[PDB]
Amino acid sequence: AATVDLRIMETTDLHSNMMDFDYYKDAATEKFGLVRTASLIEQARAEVKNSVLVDNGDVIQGSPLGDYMAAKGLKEGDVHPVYKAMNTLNYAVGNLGNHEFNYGLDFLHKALAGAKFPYVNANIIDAKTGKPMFTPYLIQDTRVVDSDGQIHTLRIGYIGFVPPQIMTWDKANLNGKVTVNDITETARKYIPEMRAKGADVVVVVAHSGLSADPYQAMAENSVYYLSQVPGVDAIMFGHAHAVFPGKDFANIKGADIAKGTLNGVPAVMPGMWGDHLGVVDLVLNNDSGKWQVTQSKAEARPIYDAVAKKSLAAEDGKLVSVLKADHDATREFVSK
Ligand SMILES: [Mn+2]
Ligand SMILES: [Mn+2]
Repeated sequence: AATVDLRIMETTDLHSNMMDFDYYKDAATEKFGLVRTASLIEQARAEVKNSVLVDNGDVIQGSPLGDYMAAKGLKEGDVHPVYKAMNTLNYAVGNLGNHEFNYGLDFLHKALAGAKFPYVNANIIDAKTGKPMFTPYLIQDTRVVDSDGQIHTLRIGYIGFVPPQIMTWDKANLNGKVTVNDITETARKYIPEMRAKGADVVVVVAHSGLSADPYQAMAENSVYYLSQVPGVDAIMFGHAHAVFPGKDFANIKGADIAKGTLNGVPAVMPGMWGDHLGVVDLVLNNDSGKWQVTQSKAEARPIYDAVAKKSLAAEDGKLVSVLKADHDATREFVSK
């Protein structure tokens, strides 16, 4: 009769903002940057015994560092600066966002190969074979400790999703090479497979926003429908660049903004560019023979207090150090 606490943390829509630096203003900021969101990560890890960290994608594109690296290109064996940073943070898994496709599939494969953590995506299919182009889900053996100090191997399943709209947004890069299936339909079909293979917890990492529209296949923003799929234990999301739980979502049926649940499922969307860290806390109990979630909550933790005008997250010294060369090159690139 063990009780386990599990914390799941999430970065989303970093958009290659590794540095807390605005290259157009050519000046530092306290408002965004992974180097600051890393302080929120370290703090959240220290508050608990058991934790895991995921990235929700839209990470290799969308700021000058990204622009610089796209223009520079990647040769075989190169490590993209976002992974130079993220490889030090012990991510459990990465998910693909729509902007990961903006520079073509070759560029993407080379970029992902530099990550020292696995990537998932379940809904993109190789047009040549009918096989998922990527690993659709990961079941990861995770060492955890219960409330009595007893150690267990928890089998945590992670499954990732991208908007089907990449077929439009990146038509030139993707047309004839891949197709993309409906998010909810893909979740419904894989979750039973994952449970049959021994997943104890199922973590959806969805690069997709939240909408109250009635379900329709190929919906870009599918988090509502995901929250109704049996066996979903948590939803780590993004794409919308908004904050959940939060007031923007007060009018959605089954959204408990105080708890951070959507139809009883903990869910979090931590804004954009590293300006929040997503934090889901689950309570698990195995006294029925299976691990079951008995309590859950979620919040998005800001790096900056907007009312009080103060930072809540220091600039991480070591990451700045790792990024130094690429930061200078980025300053170079923007001036040229
Ligand atoms: Mn985005
Ligand atoms: Mn996006």
